[PDB]
Amino acid sequence: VEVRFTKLFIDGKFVDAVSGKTFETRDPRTGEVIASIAEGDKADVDLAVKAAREAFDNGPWPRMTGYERGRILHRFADLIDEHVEELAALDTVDAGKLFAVGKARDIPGAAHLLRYYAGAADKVHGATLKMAQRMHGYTLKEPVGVVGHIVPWNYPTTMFFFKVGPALAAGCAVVVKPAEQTPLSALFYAHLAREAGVPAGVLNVVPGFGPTAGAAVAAHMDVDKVSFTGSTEVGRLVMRAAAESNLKPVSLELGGKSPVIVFDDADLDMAVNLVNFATYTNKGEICVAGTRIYVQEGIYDEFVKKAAELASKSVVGDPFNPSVSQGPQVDKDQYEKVLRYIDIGKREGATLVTGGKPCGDKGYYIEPTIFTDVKDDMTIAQDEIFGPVMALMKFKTVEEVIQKANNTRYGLAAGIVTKNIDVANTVSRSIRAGAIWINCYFAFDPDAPFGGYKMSGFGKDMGMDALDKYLQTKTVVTPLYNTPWL
Amino acid sequence: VEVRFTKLFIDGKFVDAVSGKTFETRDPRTGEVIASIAEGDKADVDLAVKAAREAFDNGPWPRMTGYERGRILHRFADLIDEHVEELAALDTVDAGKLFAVGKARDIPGAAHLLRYYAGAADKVHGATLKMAQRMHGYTLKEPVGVVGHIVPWNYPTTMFFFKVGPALAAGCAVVVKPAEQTPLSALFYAHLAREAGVPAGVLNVVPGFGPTAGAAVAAHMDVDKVSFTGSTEVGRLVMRAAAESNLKPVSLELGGKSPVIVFDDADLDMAVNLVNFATYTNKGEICVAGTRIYVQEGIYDEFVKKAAELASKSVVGDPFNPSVSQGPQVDKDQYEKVLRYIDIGKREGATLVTGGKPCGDKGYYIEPTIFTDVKDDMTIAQDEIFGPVMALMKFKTVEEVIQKANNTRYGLAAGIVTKNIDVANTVSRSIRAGAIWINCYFAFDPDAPFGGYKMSGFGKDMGMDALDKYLQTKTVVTPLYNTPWL
Amino acid sequence: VEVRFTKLFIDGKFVDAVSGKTFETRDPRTGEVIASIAEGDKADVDLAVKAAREAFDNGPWPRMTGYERGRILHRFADLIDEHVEELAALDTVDAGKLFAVGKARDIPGAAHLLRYYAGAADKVHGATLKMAQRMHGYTLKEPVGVVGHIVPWNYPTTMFFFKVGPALAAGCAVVVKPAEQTPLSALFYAHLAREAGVPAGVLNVVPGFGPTAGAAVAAHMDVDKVSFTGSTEVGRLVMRAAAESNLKPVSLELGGKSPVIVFDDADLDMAVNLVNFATYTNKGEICVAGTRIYVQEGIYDEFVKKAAELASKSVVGDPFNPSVSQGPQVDKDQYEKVLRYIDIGKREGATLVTGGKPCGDKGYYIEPTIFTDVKDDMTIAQDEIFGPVMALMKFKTVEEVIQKANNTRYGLAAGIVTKNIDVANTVSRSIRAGAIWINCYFAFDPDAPFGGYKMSGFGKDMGMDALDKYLQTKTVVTPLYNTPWL
Amino acid sequence: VEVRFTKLFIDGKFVDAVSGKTFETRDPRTGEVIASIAEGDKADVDLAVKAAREAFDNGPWPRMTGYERGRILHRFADLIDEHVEELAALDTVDAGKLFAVGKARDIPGAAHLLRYYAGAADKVHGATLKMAQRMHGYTLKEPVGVVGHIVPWNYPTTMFFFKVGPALAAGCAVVVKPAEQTPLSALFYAHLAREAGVPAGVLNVVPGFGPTAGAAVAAHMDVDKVSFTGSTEVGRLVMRAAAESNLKPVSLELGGKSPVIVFDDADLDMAVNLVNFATYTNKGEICVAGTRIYVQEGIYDEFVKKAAELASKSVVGDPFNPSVSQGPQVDKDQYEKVLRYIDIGKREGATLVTGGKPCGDKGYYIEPTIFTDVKDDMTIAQDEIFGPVMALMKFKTVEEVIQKANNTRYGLAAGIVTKNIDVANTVSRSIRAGAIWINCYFAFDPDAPFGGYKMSGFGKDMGMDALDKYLQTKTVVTPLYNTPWL
Ligand SMILES: NC(=O)c1ccc[n+]([C@@H]2O[C@H](COP(=O)([O-])OP(=O)(O)OC[C@H]3O[C@@H](n4cnc5c(N)ncnc54)[C@H](O)[C@@H]3O)[C@@H](O)[C@H]2O)c1
Ligand SMILES: NC(=O)c1ccc[n+]([C@@H]2O[C@H](COP(=O)([O-])OP(=O)(O)OC[C@H]3O[C@@H](n4cnc5c(N)ncnc54)[C@H](O)[C@@H]3O)[C@@H](O)[C@H]2O)c1
Ligand SMILES: [Ca+2]
Ligand SMILES: [Ca+2]
Ligand code: NA
Ligand code: NA
Ligand code: NA
Ligand code: NA
Repeated sequence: VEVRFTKLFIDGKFVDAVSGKTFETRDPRTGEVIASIAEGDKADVDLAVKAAREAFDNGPWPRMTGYERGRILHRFADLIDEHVEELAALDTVDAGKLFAVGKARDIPGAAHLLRYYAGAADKVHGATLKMAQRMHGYTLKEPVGVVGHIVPWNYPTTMFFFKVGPALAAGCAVVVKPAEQTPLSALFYAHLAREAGVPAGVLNVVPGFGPTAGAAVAAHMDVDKVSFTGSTEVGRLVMRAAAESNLKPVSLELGGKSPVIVFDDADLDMAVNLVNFATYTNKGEICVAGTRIYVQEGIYDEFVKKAAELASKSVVGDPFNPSVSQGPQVDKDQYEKVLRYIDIGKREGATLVTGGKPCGDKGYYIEPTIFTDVKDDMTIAQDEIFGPVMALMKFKTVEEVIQKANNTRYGLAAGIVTKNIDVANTVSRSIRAGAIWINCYFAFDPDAPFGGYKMSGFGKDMGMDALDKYLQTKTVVTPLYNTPWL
Repeated sequence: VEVRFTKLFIDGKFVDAVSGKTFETRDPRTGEVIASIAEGDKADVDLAVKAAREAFDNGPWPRMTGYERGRILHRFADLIDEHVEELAALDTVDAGKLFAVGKARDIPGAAHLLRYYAGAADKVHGATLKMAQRMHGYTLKEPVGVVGHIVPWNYPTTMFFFKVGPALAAGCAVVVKPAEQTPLSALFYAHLAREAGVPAGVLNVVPGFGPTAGAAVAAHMDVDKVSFTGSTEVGRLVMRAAAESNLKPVSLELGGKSPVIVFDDADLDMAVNLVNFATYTNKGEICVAGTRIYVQEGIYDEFVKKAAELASKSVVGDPFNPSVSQGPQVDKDQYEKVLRYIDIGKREGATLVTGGKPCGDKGYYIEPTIFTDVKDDMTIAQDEIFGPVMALMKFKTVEEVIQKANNTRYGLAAGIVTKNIDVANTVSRSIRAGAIWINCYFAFDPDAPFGGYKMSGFGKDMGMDALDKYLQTKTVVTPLYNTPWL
Repeated sequence: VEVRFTKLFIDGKFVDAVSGKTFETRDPRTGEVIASIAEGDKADVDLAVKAAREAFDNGPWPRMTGYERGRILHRFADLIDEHVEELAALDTVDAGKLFAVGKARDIPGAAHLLRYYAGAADKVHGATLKMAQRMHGYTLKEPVGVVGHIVPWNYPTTMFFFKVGPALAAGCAVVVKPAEQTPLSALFYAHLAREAGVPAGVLNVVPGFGPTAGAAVAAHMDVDKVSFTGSTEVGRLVMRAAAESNLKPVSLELGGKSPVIVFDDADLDMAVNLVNFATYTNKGEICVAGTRIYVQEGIYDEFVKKAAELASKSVVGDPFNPSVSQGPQVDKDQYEKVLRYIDIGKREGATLVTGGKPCGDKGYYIEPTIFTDVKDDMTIAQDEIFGPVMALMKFKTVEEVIQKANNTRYGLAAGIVTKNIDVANTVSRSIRAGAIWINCYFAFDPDAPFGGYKMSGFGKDMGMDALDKYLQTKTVVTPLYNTPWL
Repeated sequence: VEVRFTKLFIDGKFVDAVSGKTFETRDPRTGEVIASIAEGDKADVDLAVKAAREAFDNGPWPRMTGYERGRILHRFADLIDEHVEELAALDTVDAGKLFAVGKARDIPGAAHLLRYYAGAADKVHGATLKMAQRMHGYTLKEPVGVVGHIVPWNYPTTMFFFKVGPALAAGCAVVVKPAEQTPLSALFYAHLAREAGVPAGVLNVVPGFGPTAGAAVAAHMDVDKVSFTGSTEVGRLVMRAAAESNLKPVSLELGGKSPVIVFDDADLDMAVNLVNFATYTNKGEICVAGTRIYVQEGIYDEFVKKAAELASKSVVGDPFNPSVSQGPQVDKDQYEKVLRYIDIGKREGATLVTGGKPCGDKGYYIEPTIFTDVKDDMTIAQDEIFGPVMALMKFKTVEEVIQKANNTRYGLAAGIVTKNIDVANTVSRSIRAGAIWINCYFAFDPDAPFGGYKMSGFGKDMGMDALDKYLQTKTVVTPLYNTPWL
């Protein structure tokens, strides 16, 4: 895989870091260096924010009609689609993601999401109000201004567009800080945005480390809003940094411990295939991965046997190979962390059914893992592993499983497998999670808002809701004289 | 039962008709005269429209804030609740409706629907637009003006408020023409509206005949909008009258031939009790009555036996008696029409399972009727009977029953009885009817819009949609100069 | 100008009329025959409705996701943009419209409007309701089905897309009946729709006469909705035809008698230039043309003199010539009708200031006309002329001008020229017209709903409102069990 | 004035603090002790949160229909209205607020705002989505859960209801921590809520100090959301406390430095009376007080003379006296802080036009103060004083004044005084503040959202927006089978 975009993207230009420093990105297949990327720090973020400030305050982008920003975003989406193979290859080498899924789903899904916001750009509405005095009131929806985005490594393309798509459609100027593990595709997008007609300073990309570049975005006095996706720990630092700088609003997606509930009436093969998909997609490196599987007692035993057969059949290997179902973990730290959690599961008394060990000659490959006899307060039942590890459990009643599903500090997503309308309605309304997937999984859609409850964070990505977070509501009021109606 | 309100209500006053004429209202229990009511004609409608015109053009009502119209409507709703016994008694003697249901459901349901619109009155919003030019655009929601309402006899109170509630909340002045069979409660409401603080000319009630008073409302040159509920035939006359007068928009609720579909997986006792409820409530005198019952072959035989037991045991008699489940038909014409359809049913080859004959010494009482071996092309399977008559049929497949459900001129409502989520979703999306009731029936709610497809008419009653039909949308646009965002 | 599309477009094919008959389209520049077009009658409309019925009931179009219908409409909009010169030329020869305006505004404005609906296609929302019982209620937005569009000759492209854009985005199948005077561009669009991927039977175009083909669409038993733009007289026949056939809902845009109000604080040159634009654009052949000009007494005299100078400077001639400001009237009937109205103005005592006579050797050219000393009840002050004729009047007070502006049976649009915020708010809220243009004119926008009050008709074209008229609202309700919240 | 409610209100009961401790509330008119109030600390907040948790998790309140919560809130609003004199008297003695304004505006305005949310309770809607797959998606609006409210002393009643009204309407259980300076009316409301039928644990009121009780609410592990109104400094502490506890979302109203811009074309007497009203209402103790007055050069000199006349004649004294226009500052700290800013104003070179000194024998009375020759970089032009102090300045151009208006850390509200439509539109769109009041001031309305930009905070109080912050959006998705439309 070739890398042509390695510098920072500030003010419509690819530039080196002020320090002249570079950091390395590694391929999880081998641990070998892919490329050396310019290492942005506080000085580079300051330059990107100044570029974003100039583009918003005096530049053409927010002054454009919504229709003309949409036309530019539609051209940007078309360019993504023409570089689909190169973009998927970049994400496969940077993050260990399956190339076939990158081409078929991930990269076109990003272009599709950017089309959704491009189509929303000329349809943004405020309200005309109903005053309880002889006055005319209305609200204006205005771009927030300079927005700072801090993004993780698991879905580099997807996360980039969840943030960039709605913010740019709203008329904002952005500074994106991609994960140190995955800076590649974000620099390619900065190049495509420029080609599409996105003006200089509207999209700034500052690759670099978290406590340096990432913290500089969160603490910036001239950034109006920050949207952050990543760990619960860093989410606390981002929220604190906003409080101690300029009181900028913040939106956070902090991961979860997603339960999947399988009832007695489920089709066994469908439910096994669905749970396998929920747990092992992207080597378990997803904020919404099925992690706690609750299977009703009537089908429990047959489910365990089928889940074990299917997991052990999974082809683990080179993500570029189309016969491969599971690639390596992102890097060494993640790989080692998943191994520690697997050891924890064994140490606390859970039963290892399949996997639970690394595989292959080289690379960060871990066997799809199933633990049974998992108790609700166990570490593997409470902590986000972010790896190919399932906690398989049994339940008797609906009331009992609702309590189990909600026995977590998280609340991002949940899966329900049942044919009964009443069970589906009772369970979906009772689980404290932002997204409920009934007889499907990872049912993300550009039109559907996505965001957590509890420690999964707050604010939405996707849907019209995401567009609304990059718009301020301004109330304007004037008295009325001789009105024939009120 | 005593009648104290017998005159027309025009310009905040109870007045006699210009002609001095009166018509009689009869008790369906005996055919006896209840009271003599002032008979409004074209001259009285002209006086009511002039009163409504003055109240809208120069009066305080549309000039009030939404909050202050809401406070008056809240007072109006409270007054309804304090006169529940008297109001229910009036609708029983006038329409042959059950007194216990009047007190428990019908009359408080009207006060409740009035509170829903009172609460919407101060929350009406238009939009601020997203112009594709350097312009500021917005929409204003203004009261339509003078509204004419033509209502039927089946739910006198309910129909009155479906129309009056949203129109008064919006700031309109109304002219109500109640059915000749049921003018009583509408005059009591005109008295309560005045007591609540509804200004003179805002709510006018002109009891009288259809081709005289009703036609005068539909054809009026100074009525801005008309809402009609009743027969398909008259609906054609109302729509035509609007076209040949001032091109006022209309909304029409024209009744239906509602199917109820019972699948193999339903709880038989629940399904039987639900269908019995759907077919026989208010002696079948409902636009949404369950008329065509489709029962899947696996449970068909047991369903027929159980449906016949419930229909045959049903207590037919005095609607004032709390042990009575079914009162008399509204009047002689309706009673005779139901009897003609029962006779056509027999002559066309259907099987009479139960009823199919009048009962009692006096009054317009008809036995709950079940016909089996009903073919889709039969008159009783195609025409609205508006009586206690069920057409009970069998089906094998989902695809077959979707076609059967849609094999009608109408599209008002449909019932589905199944526990399976997928069947419920497939069937509900496939039936061309405005309201789909899954595992329930008559699930009307102030927040839920109600209106037909096909020959059942167009426009909505109930929900925020009903409020929207009494508001005009006015687009206002001005250029913008030196805007820092667009 | 070359004509390559002359046949009917039924079921994705260009076909001759069942009768084999053809009618001629003439060029208003000469009165010479442009082309012979297949003459559709009741038999051809029946074939188009059957094609539309098959495409909706069993075809892929409504089964597509909103996103995929949008992608097809975006391709359709791109194709319009690449045939901009040919399309403008067709509209110039068929309707006598300025070629420079066709290329710069009319044709790209249509492609732009189709992009607006393409972008709305994947964002259509219903509601989840707030039930006052232990129930879950929601609304579904479903395509209405087979839609019939009857369109006038004044803006052939614009009118076509106002109707087709939202109906196709919603998932409907259409039968368009273009005006006999302007069938050309509509057949070119049918060809472009097919090229874009619009499936067979989704867009049917039946050129032909009004009482034959047009009446056949309005009276069709299998058309679910009709949208009509044209004369008040025909609007009555369309509404009546719906009432006497299947009770299909109807939306009507019936023309107007638009007032423009100029206050004492207006910039004289700006207001004169604005009024000149409002009155004479498209030779006065617009439903929203400035027809009644009210100028405040303080500036009245200077306004008349300036309006006369400017009108007499107007270059009347060949619409293909870029130096020409005003083309010929559509045809002989329109030309003669405008001349009769000019004679009426003189006959009833109005003062002819400029024009009021035909000009040139050949073609249907009429001089821009100004009448002063126009009284409010005069025929030229009350009737839609649809020609280059201004009724210039004086007023003293705001209260007086509000009454004058509303002294009409129409209510489509109005213009206000003032710098004062309070006058603008009082006047805009008091004029009973669907569109208020403050210090601008013809401020149409894809995001702004457009539709009349009073005899201008009802229903909206443009904005999200237009999309809503091709969608039915279906209420679906189910009970809830053990819900932790309601 | 008598005080009957002095204890904490936890779990539907008036209880003493766990410690048995009490704190004193003083009358700003004398510095005299009014009453001794139970002093809530971390232990009492823990008991209130447990009561709120029980009421939400297992209690009837969120299980009620929206309509039934609305009926209780309507009863609650009626009770407020019957105790208006007593309620106003309590806020006068506690906050030094005018008694006449309490009775006429403040207390009935709270009952009115409570009616607005009661009316919204049965109308809360989510959406049915437009999926880009063969799936059915929808959103549910569910109560957030347990909500903590931290309120200031300036508008005790108003602030209480801005928070409590929408949160209770949404189905939440609340813990309110009123300001130590103003705990009185909040305990009276807790008593009225109970009387109205608000269930035990739904509304808890914990009077007490900020770093103790207030910090305990902000840092609570079982509080789902927090709303804070007060100083910027504490706002940082609240946001940080959320980040370091459970990552609960916050909303913050942090005050401002509101500019009022008077253009050359304003009616001088109207503009002067409006600015006087904006600056001195509630002795300048308002987050939206007019603080920086910018007057255009053409009228500057006459404005200063007229503003000084009105400020100097203003009746300062007993807030119980109806002839009094300005009461004392809340307490000693506020009084001393205003005096320090007056001294900084003089020391930094500003010109004292009037006031600038304390008045009277006893009480915290400060003379209405005007400073001229105020430069944009001065402390009195940059810091929120929260006192009767005006910074009166001159400007030449629109562009200049837009920059001056935005030369602040804050962005809460701004006033514009002009008759010109274009200046009003340009200026209103250009000022970075949440509320723009044109030719009026303090134009708050239950239907109008209110919230700041920049360092004034984020989130809205009032309008439907306030209701939305107490509702979670849950996305629910299921596949579809054999759908005839998508
Ligand atoms: N859809 C409904 O809710 C509903 C209700 C009652 C009756 N109906 C249908 O109608 C049958 C009974 O007929 P009906 O005479 O009672 O109904 P109808 O349609 O004649 O009467 C409904 C209302 O319209 C008025 N009306 C009658 N003729 C009119 C005219 N020419 N112009 C204007 N208004 C006119 C009536 O006075 C009454 O107020 C029933 O068997 C049933 O099929 C439907
Ligand atoms: N924005 C507003 O509406 C508003 C209102 C009142 C005061 N203020 C500002 O604050 C100044 C006065 O300061 P103040 O002490 O009265 O305001 P404050 O910010 O200290 O108090 C507001 C509320 O927060 C509570 N609080 C205080 N310290 C807390 C802490 N550590 N954690 C949690 N809650 C805590 C208080 O008890 C009170 O209920 C004024 O001069 C003005 O600038 C702003
Ligand atoms: Ca009749
Ligand atoms: Ca403090
Ligand atoms: Na990497
Ligand atoms: Na009767
Ligand atoms: Na022609
Ligand atoms: Na006090």
